[PDB]
Amino acid sequence: MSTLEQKLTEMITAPVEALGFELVGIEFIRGRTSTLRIYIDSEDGINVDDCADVSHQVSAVLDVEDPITVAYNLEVSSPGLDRPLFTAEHYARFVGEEVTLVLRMAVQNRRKWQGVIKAVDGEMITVTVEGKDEVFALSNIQKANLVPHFA
Amino acid sequence: ATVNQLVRKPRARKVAKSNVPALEACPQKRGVCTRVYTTTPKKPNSALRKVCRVRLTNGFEVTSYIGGEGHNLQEHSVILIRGGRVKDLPGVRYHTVRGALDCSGVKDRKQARSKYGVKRPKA
Amino acid sequence: QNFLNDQFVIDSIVSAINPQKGQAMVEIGPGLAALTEPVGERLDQLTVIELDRDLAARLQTHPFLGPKLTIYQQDAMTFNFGELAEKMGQPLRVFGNLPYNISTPLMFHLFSYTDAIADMHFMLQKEVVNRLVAGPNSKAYGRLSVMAQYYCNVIPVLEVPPSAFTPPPKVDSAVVRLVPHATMPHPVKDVRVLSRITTEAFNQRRKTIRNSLGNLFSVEVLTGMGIDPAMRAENISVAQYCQMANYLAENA
RNA sequence: UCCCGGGCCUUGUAACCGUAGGGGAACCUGCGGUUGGAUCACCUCCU
RNA sequence: CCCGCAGAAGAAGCACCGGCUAACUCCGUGCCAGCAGCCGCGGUAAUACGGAGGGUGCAAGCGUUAAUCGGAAUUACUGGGCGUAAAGCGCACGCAGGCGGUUUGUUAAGUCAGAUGUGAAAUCCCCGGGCUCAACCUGGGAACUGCAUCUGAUACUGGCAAGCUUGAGUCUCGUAGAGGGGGGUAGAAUUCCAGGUGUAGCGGUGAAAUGCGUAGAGAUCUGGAGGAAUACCGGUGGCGAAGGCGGCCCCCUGGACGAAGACUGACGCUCAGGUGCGAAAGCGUGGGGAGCAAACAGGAUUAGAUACCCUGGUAGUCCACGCCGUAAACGAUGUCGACUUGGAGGUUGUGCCCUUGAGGCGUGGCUUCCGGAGCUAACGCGUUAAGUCGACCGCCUGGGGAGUACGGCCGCAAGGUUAAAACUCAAAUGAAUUGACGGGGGCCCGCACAAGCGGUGGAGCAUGUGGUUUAAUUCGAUGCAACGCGA
RNA sequence: UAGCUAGUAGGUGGGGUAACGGCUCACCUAGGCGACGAUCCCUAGCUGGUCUGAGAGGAUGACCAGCCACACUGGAACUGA
Ligand SMILES: [Mg+2]
Ligand SMILES: [Mg+2]
Ligand SMILES: [Mg+2]
Ligand SMILES: [Mg+2]
Ligand SMILES: [Mg+2]
Ligand SMILES: [Mg+2]
Ligand SMILES: [Mg+2]
Ligand SMILES: [Mg+2]
Ligand SMILES: [Mg+2]
Ligand SMILES: [Mg+2]
Ligand SMILES: [Mg+2]
Ligand SMILES: [Mg+2]
Ligand SMILES: [Mg+2]
Ligand SMILES: [Mg+2]
Ligand SMILES: [Mg+2]
Ligand SMILES: [Mg+2]
Repeated sequence: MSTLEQKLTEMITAPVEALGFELVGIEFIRGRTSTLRIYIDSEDGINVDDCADVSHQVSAVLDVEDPITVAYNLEVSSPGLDRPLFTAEHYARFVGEEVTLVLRMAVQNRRKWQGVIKAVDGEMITVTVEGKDEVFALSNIQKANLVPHFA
Repeated sequence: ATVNQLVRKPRARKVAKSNVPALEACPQKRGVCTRVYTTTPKKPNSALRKVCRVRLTNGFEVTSYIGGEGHNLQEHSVILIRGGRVKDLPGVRYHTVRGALDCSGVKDRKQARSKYGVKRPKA
Repeated sequence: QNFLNDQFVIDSIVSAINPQKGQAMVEIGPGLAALTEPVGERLDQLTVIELDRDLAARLQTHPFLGPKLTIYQQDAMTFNFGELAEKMGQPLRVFGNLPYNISTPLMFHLFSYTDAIADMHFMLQKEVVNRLVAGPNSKAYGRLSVMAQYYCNVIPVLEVPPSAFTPPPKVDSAVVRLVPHATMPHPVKDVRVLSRITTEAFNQRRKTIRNSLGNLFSVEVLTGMGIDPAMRAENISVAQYCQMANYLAENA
């Protein structure tokens, strides 16, 4: 879930890349507040302080040209010790590694999963789901997380 | 009502939980920062809040507030936490301790410094 | 009347629709530009009906959209979707949002075109959607949900808070998708027999079906079909309802 | 009487309960009971 | 432990300073973000942020967290509530349980008094002693609320025995009443059928349409059918546990109140479980179906209309026999008993006086509205208490989550019933005060209108403003309440 | 968490202990227990005391003293006062 996800990505990319940091994930939730959650990483490291910097920057540079501001707040984050992940290249870094997935397809042989990444296709994640193996499209998934082994 | 009712059923004085239960009445607890992040509170609210998801030795994982200035603090790092409520934030009932086991003192600060984990200036 | 307001759920709906060429797509009720634009964008070209001729002018004159769609300006319940399925080369994807008094009619008109429609994708109010997908043994079940589940497989897509709408209602609402069965899992001799069996039953839903469908069939017919006549109308699956429909039709 | 402001006393201004059913809505309808028959609220101070 | 020696020599920090809460001002700072127990602090000074000076507190410590009790009477034994804030079971009967008038004897269980044994020491407390003091240690006492046993005491309570008539209750005679159950029956009324007379309309709405009629409708007369309900009396009125009960007559039948005695002899009250009654809706089985009418169907209306309108219409509504078991089933007010200013009615007995007939003195019962005291958060309640109190029962313990989950029970099914918690919030709530209310509604007022006069609005031109144009057309005023205006 | 229980409850007789006793065994009776909460499940060693509290209460049982239970886990039994 996001507004104008590419526009948002580029408006966020400008302070992220000005700081030399890297984007990972963008996600929004709608509820008691409605709020935007940014996953950033930099392999030298992301401290709380690096989040503080990029967050004060986006809190200015997005707000002043917001396409929407309903109930709004945001956070910026390191992607966790169990990490959310979003693209073929992400799963490809992590072939052989345990994962959980939830999908836009919602059907028996349940499209809610625990998996170990088997291989990556250009359109799909192939994965050792339930100790079986199966494959799910990058478009037919909707959210995924990696090394859920770490609590 | 009647004494006869009170002997038939005595006064049920209520129980109450620890409002900070993931301590199990330990005065502090240790954990690891499963993720760390910084939030604006609201649309006009500029005061960034610094917050961590942290898993304790007892296998609970909970939110805790990061008071004061920045740190090394990053996901493989480890933290001591204690009771304390951020009144404006939802459910944030645990403060991280300044000058704890993986945690720096606020080097600059000259006031209240025994809160902020920082030693007397070396003059 | 309502149309959506917030980009997060607009984008969620238009992305969940997955609108691309290789699909015979047609909007109905394009409404506010904000939710018709992303679907008219992702489809290289798109068909649409608007009921209103003034909004049809607003959108047909919009250079994002008029050059990128083919546009129709009439009550969709007049509209010959079976010919549009021929003109679009394959059975249609029909989708959008509306003031929805017309909703009950929409479903019947869509079902008049179960051959000509590949799928339907629409926003609707919480109670009618939960009814439409309701399991046979529930108070949410009943005659219209029976006919819907007879014609199509039916699937909730996502659910939306009331503050999301431009005039925000009091009422939460969900987008739902549904699929005319490629072959009917419940083959039926006629649908009018279903429609009247279900209305008689649900017009009498508090009494035993001996005192509902047994006003027409005998108890020995019902038990002969394997059905206990002492049940209530809201115990009864669409399977045995279509079995009753076939029994009515073939014994008449 | 009216037409314009004022000064002045001051109101032509349904909710639910139980239950049963419809069902774009909050909702609509039937039965019978109750009356609890409507509003909404901003710029500082010591003896 | 004492003694000698030198030298201030070797030895102070930590919180906080807006209020609660002792203790404040400069500085920056910009809502950068910090600050935080709570209330909350802040942009241009911030006594609340960060820094400085200054101050307050506590001190070899000082702060933070956690945890228990406190505060919290906030489970209310002491020491709380339940009309509306949370809370009186929809109602009743009744078992267990609790509680129980009055007089005399008896008992002595409770109870009281005294004794005796016991209640480990330490701890606690008091009074002492000892460490230089203190902490600490220690003598002696007190304390150990208790338990057991013995001994008395006999008011009260309990037991036992005896009575008593005031509570309770039976009887005799009346009285009022939609109390209930059962069975007949009547006059209106609607619809329907059968004619009869008759003829172009009817019907419906805002208007329409759907509808009905030339096969005669509609209308109106007669005759018949059938189901339902009781115009009026009828009431601020009666009966009923409550739910409820209304044409009339009969049949069975419940309760109540008064009268005047007579009789029993405390037989009483309350009531967990239990049992039964219990509107409306719905269900079960079999009838009935006039009128009405969820659903449904069709015509209209509307931006849409699912509504509101209309023409139809099933279930249902009715009946017998089962079930459900809920209602704002509310006096939102548990049951029973005693007491405590008045006043105006209503209704229904009764006594005495009636001069009769009206009257007028009384005197029960029921019931309505005022209102004193008192009570109450206030509203209000007020001898039919929400006053003053006694016995028992029911129920509540912040707001949501939620009367929701789950389990059990119950139900034909609906559902009922009993009933959480996580989780989440700093409220949620009752009454009442003052503005908005406002939509007004009325009182009204003035060259406001009306009644007059003279204008302005057309002409030319003076003059302002605007527009436009210019190198510049300086600038300000721009509906009253700017525009011959600053000038 | 509503019913519980067959050496169960009681009896006789035999056996058994240092001692009484279903302690146990034969027979015999049909008891015994529980809404004055048995049964069942969770949680806990107990107490003098300790902390708090104006008190009543509430909390609690570290240290010290008394009692209890346990000794790698689960079974027994020898010896001895
Ligand atoms: Mg009633
Ligand atoms: Mg002060
Ligand atoms: Mg109270
Ligand atoms: Mg209340
Ligand atoms: Mg009551
Ligand atoms: Mg007595
Ligand atoms: Mg006596
Ligand atoms: Mg019936
Ligand atoms: Mg009925
Ligand atoms: Mg329930
Ligand atoms: Mg002129
Ligand atoms: Mg100027
Ligand atoms: Mg000016
Ligand atoms: Mg002038
Ligand atoms: Mg023996
Ligand atoms: Mg106290």
